[PDB]
Amino acid sequence: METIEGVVVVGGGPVGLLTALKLGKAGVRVVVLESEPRAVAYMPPTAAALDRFGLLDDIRKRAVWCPDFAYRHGNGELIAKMDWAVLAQDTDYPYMLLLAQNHVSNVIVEHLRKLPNVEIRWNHKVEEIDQDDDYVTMETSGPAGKASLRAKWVAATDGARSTVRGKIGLTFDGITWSERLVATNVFYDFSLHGYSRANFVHDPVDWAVVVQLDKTGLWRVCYGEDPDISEAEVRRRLPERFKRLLPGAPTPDQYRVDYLNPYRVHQRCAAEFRRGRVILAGDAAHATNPMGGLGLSGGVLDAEHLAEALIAVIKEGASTKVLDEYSVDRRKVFLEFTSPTATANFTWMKESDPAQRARDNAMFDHAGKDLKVMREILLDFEKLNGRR
Repeated sequence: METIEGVVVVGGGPVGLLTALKLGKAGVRVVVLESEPRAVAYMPPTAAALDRFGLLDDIRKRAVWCPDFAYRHGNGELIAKMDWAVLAQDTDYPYMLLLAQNHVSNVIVEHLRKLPNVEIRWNHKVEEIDQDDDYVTMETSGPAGKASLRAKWVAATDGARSTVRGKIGLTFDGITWSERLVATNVFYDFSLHGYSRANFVHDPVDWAVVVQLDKTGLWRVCYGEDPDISEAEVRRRLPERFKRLLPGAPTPDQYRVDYLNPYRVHQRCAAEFRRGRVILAGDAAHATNPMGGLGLSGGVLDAEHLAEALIAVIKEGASTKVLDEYSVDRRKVFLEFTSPTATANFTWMKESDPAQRARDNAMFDHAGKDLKVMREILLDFEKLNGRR
């Protein structure tokens, strides 16, 4: 029985990798267990956190620089443009960065690879987990077969229920399923037709998120479709849907669909973010409305705080009260800011009452024209920091 006098991080998404990164940089011994939707937008407080991790330069080189985001009607007409530059006196990072999760993960891997105290186990999954007073014990399956592992502390970061999160007996509350969404990746020059790099389209039927994924010119278009039909019928309907979702009403030859996936997600929030020596972060702890949550995962600031707390315990002899302050603070951010904001944004996006829509359009229009009010709204993202 291999024993790790340090931390085991289960899940090699960005949140897991970041957690390992900051731990590893402080000398803590870390073993990451990676195994097999995606979050792609970084707001200013998140960019500030990435600078502290030392990752912002390498990320800025790959990311799509996004100075503004737009609200639009279903005919593509502009409702309001929010310009991050209005924050140039408030932050060193007055912009949004857009990048697909896999590219972010590859950057973070290159930095971990310079830390000999950090080891990554590819495609190792956690089949069983339990703890006692001293250690967390895990049963793992990898390409080598079954094996056993124990660690002082475990940080679980992965969303599936089959993983650690649904094996330590935590309550999950706020559980709501989504309607049927379709995520597509498209090669279409949206910007040639007046779109911004990130766009919220507000329409009772043809609402959508349109946001750029990487520097190849691939874009993500998320929209709603009838939940009763087969995946085959979804694909058959797309051409006709794109005549409205894409500006200029293109015909099939003007664009290329690289990926198409219907899906549904559960919102949820764990009752407590820690159970003994196991601590949750990111997608293992909570999930926000998928369609209103752009830039609101909280994953990066989760990871920063979690690693700061574990360093204090392991390297500095602090009591585990810091791990409890972590749980309370991040859970407050989700409950009182992130979740409600994502739910409000989605409610505005799909409103069907013509009188409420006009009230909503006037509000966005005004936020777009009065730069002081645009400023106030954009500054609200600083609540991702919580009270730390």
